Amino acid sequence: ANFIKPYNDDPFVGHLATPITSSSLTRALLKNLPAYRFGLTPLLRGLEIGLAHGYFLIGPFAQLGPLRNSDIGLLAGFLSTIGLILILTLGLTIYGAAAFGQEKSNGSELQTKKSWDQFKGGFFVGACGSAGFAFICLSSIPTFAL
Amino acid sequence: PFPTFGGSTGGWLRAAEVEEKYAITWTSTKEQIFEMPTGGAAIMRNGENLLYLARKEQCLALSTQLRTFKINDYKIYRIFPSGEVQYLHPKDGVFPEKVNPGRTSVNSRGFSIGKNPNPASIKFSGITTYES
Amino acid sequence: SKNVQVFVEKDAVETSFAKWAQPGHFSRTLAKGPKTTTWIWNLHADAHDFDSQTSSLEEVSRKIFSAHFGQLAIIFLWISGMHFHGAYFSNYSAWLTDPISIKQSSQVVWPIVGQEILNADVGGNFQGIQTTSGWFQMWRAEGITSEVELYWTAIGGLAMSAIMLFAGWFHYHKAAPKLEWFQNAESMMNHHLAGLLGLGCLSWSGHQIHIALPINKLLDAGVSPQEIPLPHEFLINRDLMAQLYPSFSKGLAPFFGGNWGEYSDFLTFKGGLNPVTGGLWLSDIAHHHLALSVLFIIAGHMYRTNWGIGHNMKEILEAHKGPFTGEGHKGLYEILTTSWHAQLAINLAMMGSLSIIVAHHMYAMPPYPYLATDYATQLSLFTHHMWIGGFCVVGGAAHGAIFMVRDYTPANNYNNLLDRVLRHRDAIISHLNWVCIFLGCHAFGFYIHNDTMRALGRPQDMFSDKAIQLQPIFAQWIQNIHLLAPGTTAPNALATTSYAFGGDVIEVGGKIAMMPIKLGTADFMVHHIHAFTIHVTVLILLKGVLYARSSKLIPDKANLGFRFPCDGPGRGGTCQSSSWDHVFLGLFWMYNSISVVIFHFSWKMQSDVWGTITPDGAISHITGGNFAQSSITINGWLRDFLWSQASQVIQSYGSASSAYGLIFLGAHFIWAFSLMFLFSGRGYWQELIESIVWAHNKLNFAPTIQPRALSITQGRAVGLAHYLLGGIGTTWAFFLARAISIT
Amino acid sequence: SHTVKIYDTCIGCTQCVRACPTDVLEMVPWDGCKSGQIASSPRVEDCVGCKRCETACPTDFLSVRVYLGAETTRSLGLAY
Amino acid sequence: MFLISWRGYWQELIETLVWAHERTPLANLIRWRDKPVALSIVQARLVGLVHFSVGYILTYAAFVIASTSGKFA
Amino acid sequence: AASFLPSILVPLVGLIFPAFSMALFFLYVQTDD
Amino acid sequence: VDLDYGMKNSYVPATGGDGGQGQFGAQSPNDWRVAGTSPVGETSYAGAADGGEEPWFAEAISTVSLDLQKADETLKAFTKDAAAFKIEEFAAEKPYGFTSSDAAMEELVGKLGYSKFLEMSTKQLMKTWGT
Amino acid sequence: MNDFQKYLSTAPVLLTLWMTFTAGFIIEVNRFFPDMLGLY
Ligand code: CLA
Ligand code: CLA
Ligand code: CLA
Ligand code: CLA
Ligand code: CLA
Ligand code: CLA
Ligand SMILES: CC1=C(/C=C/C(C)=C/C=C/C(C)=C/C=C/C=C(C)/C=C/C=C(C)/C=C/C2=C(C)CCCC2(C)C)C(C)(C)CCC1
Ligand SMILES: CC1=C(C/C=C(\C)CCC[C@H](C)CCC[C@H](C)CCCC(C)C)C(=O)c2ccccc2C1=O
Ligand code: SF4
Repeated sequence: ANFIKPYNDDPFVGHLATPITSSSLTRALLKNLPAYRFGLTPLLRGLEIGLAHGYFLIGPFAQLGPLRNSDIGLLAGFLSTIGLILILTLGLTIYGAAAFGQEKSNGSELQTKKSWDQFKGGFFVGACGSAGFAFICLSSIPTFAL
Repeated sequence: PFPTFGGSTGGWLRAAEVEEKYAITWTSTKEQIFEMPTGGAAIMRNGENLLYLARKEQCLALSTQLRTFKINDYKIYRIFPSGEVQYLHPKDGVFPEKVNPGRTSVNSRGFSIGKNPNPASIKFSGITTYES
Repeated sequence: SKNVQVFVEKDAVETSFAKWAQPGHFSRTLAKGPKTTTWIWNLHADAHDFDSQTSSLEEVSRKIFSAHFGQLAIIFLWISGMHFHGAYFSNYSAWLTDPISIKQSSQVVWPIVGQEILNADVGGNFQGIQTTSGWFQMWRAEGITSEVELYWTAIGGLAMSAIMLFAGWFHYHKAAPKLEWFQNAESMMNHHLAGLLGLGCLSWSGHQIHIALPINKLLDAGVSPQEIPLPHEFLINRDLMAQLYPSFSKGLAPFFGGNWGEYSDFLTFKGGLNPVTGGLWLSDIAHHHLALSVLFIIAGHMYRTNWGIGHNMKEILEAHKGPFTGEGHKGLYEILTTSWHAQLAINLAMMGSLSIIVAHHMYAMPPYPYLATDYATQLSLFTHHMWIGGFCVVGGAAHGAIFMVRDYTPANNYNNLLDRVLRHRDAIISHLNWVCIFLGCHAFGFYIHNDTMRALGRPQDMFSDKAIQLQPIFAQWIQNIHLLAPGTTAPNALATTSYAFGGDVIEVGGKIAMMPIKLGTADFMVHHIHAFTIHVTVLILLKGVLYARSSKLIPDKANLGFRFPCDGPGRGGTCQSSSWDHVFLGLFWMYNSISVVIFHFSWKMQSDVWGTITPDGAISHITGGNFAQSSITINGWLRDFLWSQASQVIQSYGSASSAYGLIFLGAHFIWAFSLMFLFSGRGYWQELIESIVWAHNKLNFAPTIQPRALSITQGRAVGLAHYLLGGIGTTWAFFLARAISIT
Repeated sequence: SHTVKIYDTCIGCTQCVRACPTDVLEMVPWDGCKSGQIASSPRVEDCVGCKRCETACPTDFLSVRVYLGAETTRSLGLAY
Repeated sequence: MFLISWRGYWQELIETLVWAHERTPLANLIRWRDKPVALSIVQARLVGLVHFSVGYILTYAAFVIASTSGKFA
Repeated sequence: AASFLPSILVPLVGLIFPAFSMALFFLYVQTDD
Repeated sequence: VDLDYGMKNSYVPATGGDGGQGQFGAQSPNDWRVAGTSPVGETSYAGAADGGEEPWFAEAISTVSLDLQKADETLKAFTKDAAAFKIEEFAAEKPYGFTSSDAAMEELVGKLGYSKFLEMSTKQLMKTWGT
Repeated sequence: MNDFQKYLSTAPVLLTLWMTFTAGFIIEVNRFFPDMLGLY
């Protein structure tokens, strides 16, 4: 039994079909991720990605930042996260400009200027909102005790 | 007609699909093991064989190895993304190391290397001394 | 007939001095004669590359066997000299009587040019250089007692050296074995694993049980060396032994019977360290070797030779194959039985790895009497064996690459483990690169973060045991396990294998020999840095082995060789792309890695272990425990370690430690000198030489062996050599001078 | 990309064309030398700049000179 | 690093990194427009000299100032 | 008050300005006129 | 076959410091600067290969290949001039009962294949075409 | 003998012998005339 085979049955491509690269688990997870899922509009793709990344970013800042022990530590953490989101958003904007150009036509192809702009917008809204949600959640932590 | 190989992570990448690609072909009289430039060992087939690579040098390197097996019928081509193909080597059917009547000289200067012009003389000209 | 037989050719090579007068005889190219200075250098660089001197494995093999005899002869002469110098130029006798006060010395300088200052007042009405190799302790453990005995072992050494040299000549010029003889791995392993190691251990146990143990007991008790009976007396009079160990009375009767328990008097599993000498109990050491001996002898009966029973390594290797590894270990046997370079790779790596282990195990569990309290010897040995190990490990990698470029054959390796490795090399290297970056950024970042924070007046934000803390929880756990082992997981033991894990403070002579070593945030930070350094070294070396034959950049690197300068200025630049160059770069990282390790040892010990303890419980460490809050920042290392602990070397002038000061300076000079070879190029030098030659010509004289500049590769080699010598030399003096004082 | 030029001092040893790793050089008929052959550089678009050719020339000073210049994917030997 | 280590080694390593980015899902979405390559021979020399020089001047600048001020000022 | 200027300008000069400048350079070098 | 397809590229040789388009062109006509991967059911690099359910590894799906039959044609087209020169010389040397260049070519290549024809001296050819 | 003499005539060997001799004589001079910073 061989669990490693040439990818796509092409013995000369620079890739291999390993259990990690091509397993039902990996295929399933990647197919349903917002980035590659089928049917999602550019805006929704960005939104989901943003919602996911914003929620986990408030943590590092809130618990290890300069004002962690201050009563306003969580608030400061939120502000810091928003700042990071802005930096990342600038990057997305700039990338789109260089990679796609100035006027597009295909449409509904994440890889076009219009679609990219919509994607970026979604990310910003989702990320900032997600960070806010974490702020509300971390304001009062449940002990789940009966 | 692909030789028997199990795959590698040293094969071609996107450039081969969007910029340009190469291919070598040869005929063998026996099935033998050769080492491929990408990395690893493969077994050639008894007859026609075709292999794809990303660089001309990689193809010509394999040709050197083939000559050791006494194979001198190799041909190298460049396939563009649209499907256009260019025959590259042996270009005129005769290996370059053998003078073939019908080939014209190119990039030849009729004087010793020391007779090239002085850099200052060609200043503000755009040409170089070796092209002057 | 027999699978294993002896085949030897008589009178293979005539002994004469003709070739001696024909430098370069070994090479076809060099033999023609010298025309430029390059010939001279090449002569020395291709001297021992037998593979390039001949095309027959038999011939190459024959040379290697004989050459090895030569090394053995040299080693024997070395040991002989040491014993002689310890018999005629040492204070062993005095030290033996008062080991705590007298300082070990076995080298004396002639009274020429004020160099006599180097002869220190070590003690015992003797003046000489304080040695740090640990000979005195070893001799005491063996039970030497006299200096006459040292003289005789010296004579034996000289004799042995001669025998080895004769053997080399004999087995190359008169009786040279054929290739078939060499290719008998199963037999060799059976003999070496049962005879060399098994019988060796058993023989040593005999000496320890009959000669060393008894004498050392008397010495520890207080008996004057002169009053202790001579070694032969113990061997003959069983009654004398019975007095010390009351079981010899029973004789060997208990042994032949199954009652091995009666020998518990001398064979014990006490553990811990002898309170009087501060070294492992010899009784335990005797049982150690006896047990190991049995194991080795049994293991030597695993491979088939000429009697049917046994294992054939080829079969074992080929059977072990799995779903993810193709043909598995098929093809490896042939490689290791037809390629010396491959064998050297594995053997050299393992040898170096062992040296590093010896360094760690020999300080935590001091093996010799009166060694732990001698801080100088302890530091010297740890650093020495740490270095030897690093070089050997890198060497293994080098020879591994030479194999890929010179002996690897695609035909014999189809879908085997080696082939599959070379088929996913990109993945392996890519991932390792990331691992190195991750570790490096996080590990060193901790230090930079702390430095910035302390400088900005924000000490509460540092990664320290007093702020954000990064405790080594896993290691702390293992320590507890080992501490509680005696009596539980190790029921028959009586104490911890090492007091480092935990226990009490063992003190000898008012000085601390061993103490529990604790692990905190600083230790976490340093350990992870060690990981980073080692990982990067592996990256460079492994990349060299995997991409030795080919690469996307240079598809035909194999034809170029293992040691080529480059392929050209094209492809954007192909400088230093050979496997040799990867080894070149790897050595620099090995230097860094080992340097940090030895520094960790020096500061940790002088801060949390070594020191003095009062009659009551008051422990004063040499540096005062500064490691915890000072080793967490780079400024701390520069100030509390290098700057402070270097006060000894810099202030050594006018003392017996003056030599170290001079060497410290000299080493710095050599290190800097090397940077001119590592930063410059052959072109500038060649042109300069041209102008210089003009002068000589203008005066009607010039060498026929035209002066030429060193090759690109040699330039790099010369640079690395001087760099390593200078760096290691500097630390050598720094450590030794500091240690002499602290001791 | 790079520029390779051949000079009249060539002797038609063919060593250069046998060393090129990318078939940039060829041997063409000529009458200036006893061998009756000279080297040419018809396909300089594939020169990587190795200078192996120069290393092989036997003439006092290289009859084949490679002058490095503009860089392209081919000249930079990029398989990616 | 720039002075003692030369291009060949680095170029090969960069090649492996390119492979990874092109084969890692999610990151594949983003791609470069300028092929990643190693620094040139002369460039590395310049970069190295600059690093050597800047460090040289900075370190002495601190010493000459802190030592003099810390003792006499 | 001018005294407040250090706390209003430094944030801009060391953070906002460098960012926009780098962005512009990238857009300039990634464009094919 | 467009023998100039490669030459017809966007590359513009510089004044000094450039070898030029050489013999087969200096750069591919197509631009390598294409986009990255796309969501399932979408395409990015123009005539790219659909990744199916694994769009992440779409670039590993080959779409550019060489047809052996087509390979023969490219060999003939790019070596047409050489063949012409060869046959012309054969014709110049008073061929025995010569007919037409093309006819001679067919006869001479009917035997000795085509590759062998390209690698044979006029003398050998005349010997071969003695009949 | 002749061949051995040639080996002893090799550059490396001769240098070592010569330098040993030179070093020795310098050392011996300092042994009998020590501590000199000038011709007295
Ligand atoms: C102090 C000198 C120095 C430093 C810092 C480095 C640094 C490095 N060398 Mg190197 N090297 C040096 C001297 C040095 N070298 C010398 C003298 C030689 C000659 C032998 C070499 C030869 C050499 C080779 C042959 C190799 C390296 C490799 C590496 C890299 C290891 C990966 C890593 O840890 O990344 C982390 C790098 C750091 C500098 C860590 C500190 C940076 C901070 C603390 C982390 C956070 C910063 C963040 C990323 C950005 C901050 C933003 C802001 C500052 C602008 C790293 C870039 C290896 C490599 O590239 O493989 C990965 C490798 O193969 N080196
Ligand atoms: C590289 C090592 C390192 C680390 C770990 C830290 C850590 C820290 N620094 Mg420090 N620092 C460092 C180097 C480092 N420093 C260096 C080299 C400098 C000099 C320039 C400084 C200068 C500095 C200053 C000036 C300050 C800090 C501060 C801080 C704290 C705030 C953390 C923060 O906001 O991060 C935010 C982190 C993130 C947004 C992301 C974290 C990375 C994520 C967790 C990785 C996740 C990977 C994931 C597991 C992958 C798998 C995913 C899969 C399972 C799906 C924190 C304790 C601040 C402080 O208060 O000090 C205590 C502060 O004011 N640092
Ligand atoms: C590892 C081996 C080793 C080392 C490093 C030393 C080192 C030392 N020994 Mg020692 N020794 C050794 C083994 C060793 N010994 C052995 C095995 C013995 C037993 C025979 C001795 C017996 C011994 C005595 C009896 C004495 C020393 C002394 C010394 C010290 C002065 C050395 C000396 O003579 O300088 C000066 C060097 C010379 C006089 C030799 C002259 C230099 C020669 C001519 C150069 C070589 C010529 C060259 C090879 C030509 C090549 C020809 C070709 C055929 C190869 C020095 C520290 C002396 C000492 O410490 O006194 C206080 C001293 O008296 N040793
Ligand atoms: C039991 C038999 C036996 C023993 C003891 C050895 C021992 C050794 N072999 Mg070995 N060998 C054997 C059988 C044996 N071999 C067989 C059967 C083969 C053929 C398959 C080989 C083929 C072989 C090769 C090809 C090589 C060795 C090498 C070595 C040496 C390794 C270096 C080392 O550990 O230094 C330890 C050094 C010592 C312990 C010094 C003493 C060495 C002498 C010779 C011990 C002899 C016994 C001694 C006289 C004690 C007698 C007991 C008496 C007092 C009661 C070592 C001396 C290597 C080497 O360097 O050889 C020169 C090497 O390259 N062996
Ligand atoms: C068991 C140990 C061992 C053995 C048997 C070999 C054997 C061999 N190695 Mg190897 N090697 C080893 C360990 C070993 N190596 C280690 C540990 C390393 C890592 C540093 C290397 C690195 C290495 C490289 C990089 C190369 C070899 C090569 C070779 C081959 C030819 C050696 C040669 O040129 O001779 C001639 C030997 C010399 C010129 C050495 C002379 C000593 C020099 C001058 C340094 C001296 C330093 C000195 C101690 C400092 C004194 C200071 C004082 C003056 C103040 C040979 C098969 C070469 C080869 O081509 O293989 C096929 C090659 O390229 N090896
Ligand atoms: C002149 C430039 C400059 C300035 C003004 C600052 C200012 C600051 N840095 Mg800093 N930094 C700088 C350069 C600078 N940095 C550089 C060059 C590095 C690299 C070595 C760092 C690395 C660094 C680290 C690693 C950390 C800081 C942190 C901080 C904050 C600590 C004070 C505080 O209350 O934190 C508490 C934080 C707040 C009260 C939140 C303030 C609101 C934020 C800043 C809004 C940001 C939005 C902004 C407009 C988005 C930019 C858009 C883009 C187009 C430019 C403070 C805002 C720490 C921090 O907490 O970061 C936020 C921290 O962990 N810095
Ligand atoms: C390890 C692992 C794993 C993973 C894990 C993870 C990675 C997780 C993550 C997670 C996450 C990361 C999550 C996130 C979340 C988020 C959220 C939940 C958000 C929300 C938001 C909201 C809800 C909203 C908001 C808003 C908006 C939108 C705007 C407006 C305003 C508001 C506020 C409204 C598992 C277990 C699988 C398995 C095993 C392996
Ligand atoms: C590390 C190293 C590299 C690799 C170093 C690299 C690739 C530097 C990469 C990081 C620098 C800081 C460039 C990163 C720039 C950012 C990506 C932002 C660029 C934005 C543009 C608009 C400028 C070499 O190429 C090299 C070549 C020859 C000899 C030695 C070496 C060498 O030692
Ligand atoms: S430099 Fe290299 S590629 Fe260019 S002609 Fe010379 S050998 Fe060929």
